[PDB]
Amino acid sequence: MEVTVPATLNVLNGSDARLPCTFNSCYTVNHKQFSLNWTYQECNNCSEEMFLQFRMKIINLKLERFQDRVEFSGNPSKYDVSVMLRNVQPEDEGIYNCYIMNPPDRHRGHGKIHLQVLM
Amino acid sequence: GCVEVDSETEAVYGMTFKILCISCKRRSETNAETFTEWTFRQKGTEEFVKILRYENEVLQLEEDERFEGRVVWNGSRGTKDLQDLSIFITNVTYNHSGDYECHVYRLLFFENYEHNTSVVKKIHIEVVDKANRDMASIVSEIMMYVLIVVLTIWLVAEMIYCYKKIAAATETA
Amino acid sequence: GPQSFVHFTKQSLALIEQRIAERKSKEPKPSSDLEAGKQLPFIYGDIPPGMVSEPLEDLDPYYADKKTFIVLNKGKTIFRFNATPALYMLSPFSPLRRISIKILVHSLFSMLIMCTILTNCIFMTMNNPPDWTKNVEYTFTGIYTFESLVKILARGFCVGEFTFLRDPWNWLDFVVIVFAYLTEFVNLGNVSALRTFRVLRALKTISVIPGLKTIVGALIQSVKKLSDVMILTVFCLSVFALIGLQLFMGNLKHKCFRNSLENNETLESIMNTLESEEDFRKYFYYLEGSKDALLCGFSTDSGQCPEGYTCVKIGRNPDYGYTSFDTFSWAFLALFRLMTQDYWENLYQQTLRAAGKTYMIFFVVVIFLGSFYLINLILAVVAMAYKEQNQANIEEAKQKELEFQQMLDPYWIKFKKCIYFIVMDPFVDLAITICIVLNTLFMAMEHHPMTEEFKNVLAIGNLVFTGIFAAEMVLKLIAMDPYEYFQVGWNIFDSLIVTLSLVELFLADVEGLSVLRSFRLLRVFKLAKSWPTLNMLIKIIGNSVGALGNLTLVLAIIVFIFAVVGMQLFGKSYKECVCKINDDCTLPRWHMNDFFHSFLIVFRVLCGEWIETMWDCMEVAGQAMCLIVYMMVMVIGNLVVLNLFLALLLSSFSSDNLTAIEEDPDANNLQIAVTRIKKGINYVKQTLREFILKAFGKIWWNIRKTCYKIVEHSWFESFIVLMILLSSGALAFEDIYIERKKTIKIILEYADKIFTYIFILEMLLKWIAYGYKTYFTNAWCWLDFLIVDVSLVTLVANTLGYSDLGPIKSLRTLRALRPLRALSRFEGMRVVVNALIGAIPSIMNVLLVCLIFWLIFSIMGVNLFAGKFYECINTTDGSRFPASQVPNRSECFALMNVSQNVRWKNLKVNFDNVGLGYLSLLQVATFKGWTIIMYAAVDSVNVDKQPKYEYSLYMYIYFVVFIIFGSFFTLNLFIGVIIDNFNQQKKKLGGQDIFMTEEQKKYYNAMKKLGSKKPQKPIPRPGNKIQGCIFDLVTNQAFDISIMVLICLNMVTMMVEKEGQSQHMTEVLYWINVVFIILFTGECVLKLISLRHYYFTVGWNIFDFVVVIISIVGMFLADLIETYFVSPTLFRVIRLARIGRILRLVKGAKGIRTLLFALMMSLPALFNIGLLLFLVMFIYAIFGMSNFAYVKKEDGINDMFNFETFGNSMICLFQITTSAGWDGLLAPILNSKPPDCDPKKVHPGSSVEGDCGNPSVGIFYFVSYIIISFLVVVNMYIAVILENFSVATEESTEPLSEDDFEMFYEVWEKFDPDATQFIEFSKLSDFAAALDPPLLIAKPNKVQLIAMDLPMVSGDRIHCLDILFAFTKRVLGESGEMDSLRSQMEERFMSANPSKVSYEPITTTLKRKQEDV
Ligand SMILES: CC(C)CCC[C@@H](C)[C@H]1CC[C@H]2[C@@H]3CC=C4C[C@@H](OC(=O)CCC(=O)O)CC[C@]4(C)[C@H]3CC[C@]12C
Ligand SMILES: NC(=O)OC[C@@H]1N=C(N)N2CCC(O)(O)[C@@]23N=C(N)N[C@@H]13
Ligand SMILES: *[C@@H]1O[C@H](CO)[C@@H](O)[C@H](O)[C@H]1NC(C)=O
Ligand SMILES: *[C@@H]1O[C@H](CO)[C@@H](O)[C@H](O)[C@H]1NC(C)=O
Repeated sequence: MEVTVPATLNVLNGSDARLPCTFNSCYTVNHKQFSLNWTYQECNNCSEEMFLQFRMKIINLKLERFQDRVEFSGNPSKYDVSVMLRNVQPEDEGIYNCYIMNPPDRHRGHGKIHLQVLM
Repeated sequence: GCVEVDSETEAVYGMTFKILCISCKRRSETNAETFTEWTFRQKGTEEFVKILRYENEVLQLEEDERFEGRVVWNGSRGTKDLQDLSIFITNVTYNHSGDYECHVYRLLFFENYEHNTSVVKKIHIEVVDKANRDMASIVSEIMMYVLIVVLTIWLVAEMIYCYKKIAAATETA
Repeated sequence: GPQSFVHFTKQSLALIEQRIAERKSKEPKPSSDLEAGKQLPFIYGDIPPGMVSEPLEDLDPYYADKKTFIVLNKGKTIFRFNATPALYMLSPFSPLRRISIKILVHSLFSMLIMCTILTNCIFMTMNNPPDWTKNVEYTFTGIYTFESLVKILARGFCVGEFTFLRDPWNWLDFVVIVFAYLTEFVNLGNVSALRTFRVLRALKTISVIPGLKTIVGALIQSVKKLSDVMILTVFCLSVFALIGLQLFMGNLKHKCFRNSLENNETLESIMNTLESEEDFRKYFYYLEGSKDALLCGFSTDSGQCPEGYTCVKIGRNPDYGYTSFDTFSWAFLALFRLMTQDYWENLYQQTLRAAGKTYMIFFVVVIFLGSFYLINLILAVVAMAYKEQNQANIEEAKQKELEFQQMLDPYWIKFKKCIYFIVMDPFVDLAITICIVLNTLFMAMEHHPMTEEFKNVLAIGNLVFTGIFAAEMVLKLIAMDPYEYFQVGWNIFDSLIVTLSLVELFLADVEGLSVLRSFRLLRVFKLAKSWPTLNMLIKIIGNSVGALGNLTLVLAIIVFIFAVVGMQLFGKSYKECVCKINDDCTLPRWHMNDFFHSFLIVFRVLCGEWIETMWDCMEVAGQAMCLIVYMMVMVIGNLVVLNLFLALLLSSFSSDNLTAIEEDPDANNLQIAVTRIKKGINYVKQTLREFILKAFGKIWWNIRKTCYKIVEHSWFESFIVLMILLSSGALAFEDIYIERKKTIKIILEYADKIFTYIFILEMLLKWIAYGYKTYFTNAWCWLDFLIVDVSLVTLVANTLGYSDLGPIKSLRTLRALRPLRALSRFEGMRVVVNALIGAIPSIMNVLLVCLIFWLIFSIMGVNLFAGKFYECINTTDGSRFPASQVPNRSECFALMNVSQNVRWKNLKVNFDNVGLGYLSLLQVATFKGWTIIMYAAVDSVNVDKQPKYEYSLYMYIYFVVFIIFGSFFTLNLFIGVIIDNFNQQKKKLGGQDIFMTEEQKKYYNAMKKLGSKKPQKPIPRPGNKIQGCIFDLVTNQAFDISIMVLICLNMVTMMVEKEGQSQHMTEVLYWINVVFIILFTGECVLKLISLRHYYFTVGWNIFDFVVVIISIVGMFLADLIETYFVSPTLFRVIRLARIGRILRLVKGAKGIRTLLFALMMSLPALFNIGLLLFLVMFIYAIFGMSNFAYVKKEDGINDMFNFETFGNSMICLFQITTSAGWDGLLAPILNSKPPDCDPKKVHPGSSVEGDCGNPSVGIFYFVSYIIISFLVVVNMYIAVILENFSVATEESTEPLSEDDFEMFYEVWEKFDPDATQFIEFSKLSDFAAALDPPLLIAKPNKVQLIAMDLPMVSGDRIHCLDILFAFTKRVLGESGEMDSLRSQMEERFMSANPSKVSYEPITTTLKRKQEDV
């Protein structure tokens, strides 16, 4: 599955960071079966923390590390699964992953963004 | 394929008679679990008494004396999807004259659907003492002799006419 | 100037310049044999070795003035350049340009480009390539750019008449280069769409390979001639699409919806909340294993929902929704599918099931008048274009060759010789030819369920034959010198084959070519002494790769191009969007993901199957992109296929082959040996006779005369025809519902009794009238005799004795032949039958060749797929078990032991022996049933092994090769010879038509003239001032053209009606139609006032007047219909009236009017054929409905399509008349043993037992039927159309000038003052000297005046009309109109001068002069 994300995303501290993610799946998005997991790891060999998941509906896990700054910013039926991180902080630097399953499409999609926080 | 034929309506005394009751399904490829019950209102009375019920390949006969013995199943065998529900009388007597009712109860089995249907067929049975030839055959035979004779006569007449004309014109010269 | 060789120098350039300067200061074509690209004429001799590949001065004088310079190759081809320095930089002397143009004109340069083009073509067929492919494609674009650079630098690009961009092929080349570079540097998202273009490098083959460009030009000319036919086709498809969209709008959305609904649910909520096949199966009624819901209907003759369901219009159309009549576009698609006859039987069945059976009429009309009439029209136009083109080329070739002729104005050698004798013996060769036949007939006894001893028998026999043939090959090689041996083609043929046999005997473990020995009987064509049919076929295949080798090559090229394009466009999609066209989420049988499968799909489209694969494509890749690619393949590919077919047909079967026939000087061993052995056998016969003889009443004549009168009369004949029709109907009444029709049963019995009596009486009368000789040396009388005999036999046995118990209950089935007594009665059928009988002897002569060809292919098939079509399937699902669970047959038997309803079954139609091999090939050749056999083939593993998916994938090659040689070539030969035979029958009977009676010819001659008659009568102008102007209006060309617009506008108004449109658009489209009705009625009224009564004189003005009325009542009536009565079915059929406003569109077209005219000329003949076809269908229906009425219903045989009634059977028979789905009907008949059929199944209401079929009868039925249909409908429709079309496009010759006859008369009065119409022969010599041209005859007149054979009346006098005829015939020539003009000229004279006594001729001027000399 083709997943389009910026490999590196550079955002100023305090600004809003939209993490763009779209995916080219031919099959129509069935909200009763579509799956999205947005995880976050500090490093390639570090632990992933799921922070948002679309299982039937948008589920924001409200991880303490993000406070209430995570928002969904996509539209699954339009093949957009982007998220928004409001008022970015230096600790938000790291790796963010968009996982995508669009049954009955066989292949799972994976986008990986390296978010860097500028002064 | 199944074909709904109607029963005959006249049975000869003392002989055997088969009563026809056929009810085909609308689409032959479906599954069913049909069972049937017969009732009979004897001429001179007004009510139908149940006489027999045929379910699960066993025919249970009522306690009637008019039909005690004298009747055997002659329908479909060993299927449970019964499409011909005919019965057969042996040793017909005068008491077996009147109306018959062939209640067919079918249960069609569909994908997620179970449709309990029912049909009724009315048959009128008259017991005569000796067979009567049907008027159709009689008039057909008669007309089939009339036509033969009239064709032969027309042909022979025209032939004699033509032959006279020919014999005339022959020695005219 | 044979020594015209002069290096184009600076001096020559200056001379050319001064020539041009002196011409431009004062202000023909070049010789076509001088033009560049030709070959250098021999007239100039050889080249000076210093001039070849060097700038020379232009030879053709037409360029002698202009600035050019030509260069000549070492193969004597011409290369005409321009002298201006290219880009104002490189003079023709610039060493760069010198050496460049030197390189350009070279053979190796072209061969290099051909090599690299083919290599790039090979590299394009990789679905996913590695990166070093990137490197080599860099190499490819480098080579292309380099050679293009040499061209642009050598020739010139900025300035000149012979420059680079001054040729379309260099346009193509440059386009390729620029696309390559631009995409290589900057790129977009859809990189596949970009790379798709690089396949034009394959098109560059046309440019580089010699000869092709001429072929492409020929194809483009052929297309240019296909102009009116395409318009007619689009117009007819549009009309039928409007009709269909009217009748069947929304019918295919009918579905069986369950009745009882739970939870207070409605249809609406349900349909809003369920989007999965599972749910629809829960709510609608699906036939098991199907993808679409079952279609139902509201009428009584449509589908039937099962009890508990009801018919409702909701949901989507079938076939993913691509099959419908809901909009104009979909209706157009469906009609196009019907025209090309692509799986049309399914559309037929669906529409009949959802609308009713009475709409069979729609499909009858469409097929014939659409499909059959248009294909033949296309065929005819292509054939005529090609024939004209070829004959033009050939007459030009005669002219050129004429011009060329005018320009000409020890002991080992001892036994070598003794062996030569033996090996050449006229008997040994015959022995070897019979040995070949014995060997093939030996191999043909190879069947699957074969005991081992049989196998060893066959092995040792094949070894014996190999020994024989190898020995004879060695003997030839030792007698005939090896070089002389390998000189002959058959020797090398047999050589290769026997060597391959030996090699495989070499235990080299090939086990694949041992079958190829079966190719050896083609040697029987040698000893076939040019068998009137065989050498024909061999020369077909020769012309294919020999003379016409430039066509097959083009076909291959375009097929390759399309395969690659399809792969590049749709492969990744096929892989990705896969679960949309296959539930198991694996690739379907026909995909486009790799080169081989895409090529197979393209090949399948050319064969004629393009609709199912197209539906699969439209789902994965979108509708528009897919439609365009398939239509281009369908249109272009079928065009080229048609071209190839017809080319060969005409080239190898017309006057061409019989012209220029040479004698063969070879005393064939066949004739020698057969004469020798005939003399021997006559000798031994004679000596055997020798040894045997040496050891040892007028009344009766009146009777016969009388019987002759009655049998001959007309009342008698008509009465007999009436009886025949009645008896045939009586046959038609006996279906499976005859039990409920009691009275009719008995009536028909006695009626049969009386019919038999009548016909026996007739027979006796004929006997007493004609007599036994005259009666029994007749052919029809034998037919009537046989029929009445079987009828009498059954009647007798049925009554006195055995009374229908033995095989009499099978003899009784021959009543179906009773309608055969009609053939003799009707002339329209006797003419067709006679022609077909005359053609018979040539048909059963190509049949032998076809059977030999198919025997070879069937032996090969039996050797490849003998018992490999078995499989272990799950009967409930119908699915093959995975070949990892059930590997071989024993395992399947263990599963049968344990589990239930699994079955190790085998395809009904397989390759288990040569008998079924023939049947299997018949389905492949007709493309009806072929796919299942092909799938079974590409999955075979071994004799008792479970098949695996596409294990033996390349066995597709086997079917591809066969279809080409069998399905395509055999059709050629059959249509080829048959069509010729008809042309030989016409010539025999005087060139008349062989498909019309004598009463139809009269009608034909009249409507031919009454169609094509140029002269007309001008209409007078009305007197009145208020009527004058109106007349000035209606006559203008302005007036007619404007109306042609309002007709097209009306057409587009009908085209925007769709299914389920707003109430608004219904009301609007209604009011628009009203306005159009007003306007055309107004036109009619204006015409009737300008033309007071002359309006009803024109044939077209009448057709408009009818359409006016019809359209109006269509408005009022339909309004009244729906309001106080209700009948939607009628409502619709009455709205078909408005179509008549569109038909007027053919009033302005001129090509269309001509093409339709050819149709009207063809109805008399097609009607006769239509009769004969109908009688055959009727006879088959009776056989069917009395043999196949109780078959299983397993497939193709459904509740609605079966042989249970006369209606159903006739419906099935009409379907398979075009062979569509005949395999489906046959399939449920070929099962004769449990657990397939139950031979003791009881049917309620009848007394017949068992639903088994009779395979023997079954096969003969269908095979014979589809054969008879091909011979009639396909080959006569082609013959009929072909003749009319030609005469349709023909004009008439009437160039006479009235003033010329006036001058003829005005001069006649100067010699005949008394107007006696006669003149003296001495004055005849000056009468011809006083006429003006063209009637002028220059002195001496006496030399030409005698040769005209002028007749002379008493007194050496000559009549005027004879002089006029003799003078008119010289200026016009011997034309066909000349005698018809002579016919009318004499007739008008005989009616004007009844005194015949004065016009008797005594002698002619030739005979008179012969008396003098
Ligand atoms: C001149 C004769 C002898 C050969 C003609 C061959 C052509 C018919 C082949 C070669 C190139 C092929 C074309 C290659 C590219 C395209 C573009 C393609 O459209 C797209 O790719 C759109 C892509 C997008 O929109 O993103 C449609 C098929 C088409 C016309 C192909 C149609 C078939 C073509 C013209
Ligand atoms: N399976 C096969 O033979 O493929 C060819 C093509 N495809 C079908 N699904 N068909 C349904 C029945 C049939 O005859 O096989 C056929 N009907 C036509 N017109 N061609 C056939
Ligand atoms: C109609 O539907 C409603 C659902 O809101 C249901 O409560 C009610 O019982 C239904 N009525 C009947 C008669 O089924
Ligand atoms: C099981 O199958 C075998 C044949 O493979 C048969 O011989 C045996 O009797 C069967 N036994 C049972 C349990 O039916």
